[PDB]
Amino acid sequence: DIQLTQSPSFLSASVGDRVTITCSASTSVSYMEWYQQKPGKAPKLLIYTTSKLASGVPSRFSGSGSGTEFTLTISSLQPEDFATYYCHQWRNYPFTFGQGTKLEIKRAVAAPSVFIFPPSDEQLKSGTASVVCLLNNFYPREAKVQWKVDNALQSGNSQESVTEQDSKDSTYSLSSTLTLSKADYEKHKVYACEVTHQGLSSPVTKSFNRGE
Amino acid sequence: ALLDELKALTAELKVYSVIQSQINAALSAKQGIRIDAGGIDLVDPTLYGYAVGDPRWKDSPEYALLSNLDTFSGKLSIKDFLSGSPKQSGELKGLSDEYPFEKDNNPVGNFATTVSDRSRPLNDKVNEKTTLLN
Amino acid sequence: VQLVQSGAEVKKPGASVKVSCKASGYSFTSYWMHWVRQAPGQGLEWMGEINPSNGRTNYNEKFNTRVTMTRDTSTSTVYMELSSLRSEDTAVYYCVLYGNYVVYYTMDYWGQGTTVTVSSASTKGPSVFPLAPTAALGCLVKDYFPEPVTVSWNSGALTSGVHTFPAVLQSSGLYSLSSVVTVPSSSLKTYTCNVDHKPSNTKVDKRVE
Repeated sequence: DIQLTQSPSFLSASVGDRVTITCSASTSVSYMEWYQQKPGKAPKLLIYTTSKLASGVPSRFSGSGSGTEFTLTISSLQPEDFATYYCHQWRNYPFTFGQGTKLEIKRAVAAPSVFIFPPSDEQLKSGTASVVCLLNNFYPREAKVQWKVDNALQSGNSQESVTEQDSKDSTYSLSSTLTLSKADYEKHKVYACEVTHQGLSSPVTKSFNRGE
Repeated sequence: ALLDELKALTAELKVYSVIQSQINAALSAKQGIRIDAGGIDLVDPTLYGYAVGDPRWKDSPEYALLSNLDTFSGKLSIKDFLSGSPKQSGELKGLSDEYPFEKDNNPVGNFATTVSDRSRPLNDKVNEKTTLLN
Repeated sequence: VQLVQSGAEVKKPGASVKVSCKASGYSFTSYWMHWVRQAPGQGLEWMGEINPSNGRTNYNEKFNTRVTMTRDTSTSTVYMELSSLRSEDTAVYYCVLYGNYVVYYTMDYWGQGTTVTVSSASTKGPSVFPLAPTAALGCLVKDYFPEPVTVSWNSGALTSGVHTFPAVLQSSGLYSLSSVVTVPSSSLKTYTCNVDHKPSNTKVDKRVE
């Protein structure tokens, strides 16, 4: 197999920037192909035979390289180019893809606004309690959430996910859910999520007491 | 310089002869010929004198030529070769995916002369480079 | 050129799935057809190829004992069957026309994709719970299978400041998703989340307070 390793894996830039993404093959290959991919859509061919533009692709995109080193260059990024880019070779079985390069928009730091939500009474009726913590509109993307129940760190009972970068303000948002059984929930008083992020001089805690 | 050119040129001509062979066999049986996915695969060691599994195959100039064509994807149709680059004889463009037998002005026959006309200069060079070493 | 794939499927582990890809707009038997898949949050993987003129195939060694590609030339359709399914086979599957075709025509073509979900879970509609305390509010769309679920707010009229998060897969085998909206506190006006989980015919409107 020919492994394709892209660098960087993640890249931030601004509209108007010129960017270059590199694809390095573990052995020489005759040509490279390049795809763009947006959420919930099939990959879109941009460049084929190393340097040719696919029908209708803007002249902003170009490709080059040879041997083990191939490049995709976008000169003057437009808002629509922020996406994931993959290199791909169809010359050697099995055909292989790069791991992908995700391109995000640069932005000023923004601290998350944090909210906590107690389980609804309707859910408690069912034998399970979910406590939710929302980290809203932050930048950059990296953020840490810790759940504390009566000031004890929780393990193995929470899951989180993060939104795609917002189309208008370029921020991210995160939602974390703590799930306990009802009986377990009713054995503790203080429910808290503790947030750490670059935009915050110190961690923010949002909490509530089950009785109130 | 000269000696290496003769090797690559001769390998390219060999692929042309394999193609001519297929066409001739079609003309002999009064059959059309497919040069797309339904025709032969030119990436086949046995077409060039190699046993299947012979590791020498991947080091051959035949393989070097075929495997570096823009139209190569682990496999190569006759059309992929004729229209592919890079090769010394350039690219034949606008070919049909198949050529049917007809009694009048046979397409297979016209295809045959199209291919032989394209390989003729290549053959001349090979003869002439061979001719200045004996 | 169009490549039209069959609709989303759900399968238990050990079972098999058969996805179809109906081709038009080009000489069907003249080019190899490929299959490529993509698991959630992951990259792309080539599965194998089939020559529609003769039924010949070449598979990625990773799938070689589990995958079967066939075609019907009369209907210009290719099938991909994947057997002994495991949860790692949960992915979007694409039929693709590329390779040498792109040299000739300067573009490739992909089908719209088919989502296949493999799980010991069974189809189930979510419970929709309110998320209640600039303020934030939302809906917890919990314990459904399979994906997807759609959430709107106020029948689609409220889009600004809405965030609908990617679902997470719980240890139960069921998915859970939150959708929130932030508003000025003084608004606390009417807020309703509309949830639709097509696979289970669960369509729900939850007023959040």
